[PDB]
Amino acid sequence: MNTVPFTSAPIEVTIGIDQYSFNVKENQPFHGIKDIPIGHVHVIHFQHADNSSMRYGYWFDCRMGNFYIQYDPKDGLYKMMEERDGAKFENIVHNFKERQMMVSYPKIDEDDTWYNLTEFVQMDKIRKIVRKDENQFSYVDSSMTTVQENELSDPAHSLNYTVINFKSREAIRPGHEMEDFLDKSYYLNTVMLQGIFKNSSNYFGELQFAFLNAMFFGNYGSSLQWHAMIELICSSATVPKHMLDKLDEILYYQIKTLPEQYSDILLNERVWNICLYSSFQKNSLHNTEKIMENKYPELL
Amino acid sequence: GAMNSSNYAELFNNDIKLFVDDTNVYRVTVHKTFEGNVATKAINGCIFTLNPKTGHLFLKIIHTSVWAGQKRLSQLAKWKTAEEVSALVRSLPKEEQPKQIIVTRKAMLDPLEVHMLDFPNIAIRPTELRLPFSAAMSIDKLSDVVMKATEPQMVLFNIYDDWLDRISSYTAFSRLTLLLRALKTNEESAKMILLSDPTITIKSYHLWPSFTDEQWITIESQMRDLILTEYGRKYNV
Ligand SMILES: N#C[C@H](c1ccc(Br)cc1)N1CCNCC1
Repeated sequence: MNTVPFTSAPIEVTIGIDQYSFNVKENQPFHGIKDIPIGHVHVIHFQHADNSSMRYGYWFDCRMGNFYIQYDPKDGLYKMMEERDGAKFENIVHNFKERQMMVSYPKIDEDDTWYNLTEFVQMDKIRKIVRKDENQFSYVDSSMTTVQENELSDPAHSLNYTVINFKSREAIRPGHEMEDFLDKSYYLNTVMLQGIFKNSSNYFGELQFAFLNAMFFGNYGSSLQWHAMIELICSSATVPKHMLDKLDEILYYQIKTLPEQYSDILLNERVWNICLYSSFQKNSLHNTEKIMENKYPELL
Repeated sequence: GAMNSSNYAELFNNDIKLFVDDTNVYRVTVHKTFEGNVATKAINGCIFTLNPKTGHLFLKIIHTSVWAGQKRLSQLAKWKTAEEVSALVRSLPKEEQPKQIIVTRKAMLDPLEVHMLDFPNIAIRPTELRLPFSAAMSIDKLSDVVMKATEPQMVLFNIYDDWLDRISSYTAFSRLTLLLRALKTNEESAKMILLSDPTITIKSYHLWPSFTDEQWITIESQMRDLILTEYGRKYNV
């Protein structure tokens, strides 16, 4: 179990660590988060009390280095940093825990929620979507645009998700216009899975990272990416049985975790009604359809 | 975006454009079977593709053989329309290719956009107008070529005959829609109006009779009366 210490907390802020969150008051004696489970990616995120505009946060993996948070009063935010001096780091962390000014990552032992939301998410792939190679953690915020959003403006601060476009030459083979547009199996299995993602775990991992970006920072681009990846599967007549079964688990836990009050904006009515009730795969997402009908019957 | 009464003169500027109407592509007769069930029998159809500025009509005849052993024909028909339109565009020299294609029904937009992905600079557009292009199979010479065809076939016409020699493309277009609207609302009455006078003939290379300016005004008035009339007969007014 690992630790992300904080130098201090000079401004009042709501702090999130994965699906958990807590308030820190201005200059409260807060010095970070302990007992973070090793083996998963994590995200630590922030919303200032004074300006709820711009949620922001860092994706990270404690196996990849010693990371800490320090407020920057010039740039006005809590910044993730890496300590290369491993000795100095252990030294600082032990003092703060002895003085007990750290919150403990609050993992209930029956709870596999975080795992199931990040099963396929790999820090190496995150860093390819969020390009900033001098750091081993990745910054995201609410206003970052995707590579396709700029196609339709700063390329350095973009989310480089895999562009999916159902009305693109990539998606449509000359001579199968009707066939490939009504049954996207070619685009799913050959273009994206075999061509771009190589396997279904990488696809799913981008799918999961889009959803988390969408829910944790209200990143529209991520929401669009998450819905497109679902829709491409649901609209493909020919999908491996094992991807369908896993898709149903993935979405189930995503639907389960979503804030009830945010559902009206984070769930696209057209995509879900199509995926659950019209698409080739309308019969194939049993868990996902049961939770959506019992929790969000309005949207349908 | 879409095409309505507010950007109407756009049809007649010098940007090449075509209307596409798919209503007559897939046509059937419905009949009882020996066992007392109902079956359809397809009959030949046509894509109605029109340059509203020149009157050039690219009538692609849809032969019933193109449906043999196909399922979900009403859907295929939209994709077969798109494919024939896209083929037509590709057959034309670049400087004759349309800058826009306007579809009379919105269900054509996606089939056409997908077929025209090679032509990203051709705008595919819908329209809010209720255009009477479906009545095109009420033009005798057009219905005749369709019904006689024994194989796929493209036939070129000018749907304004020689009108542009005397009137503008706006007026010519307005005349055509008034004619086609009248044919759609009461075909018999419409045709009786156009042909009651044996002395006014239809030239071999034309679709409509050879009216004088004065005669066209009379005719145009009579089609307006017919369309207002049938609106009373229909609604009781
Ligand atoms: N309110 C809201 C929604 C929204 C916001 C965040 C996410 Br994630 C999904 C949809 N959008 C309003 C108009 N464009 C901006 C965003």
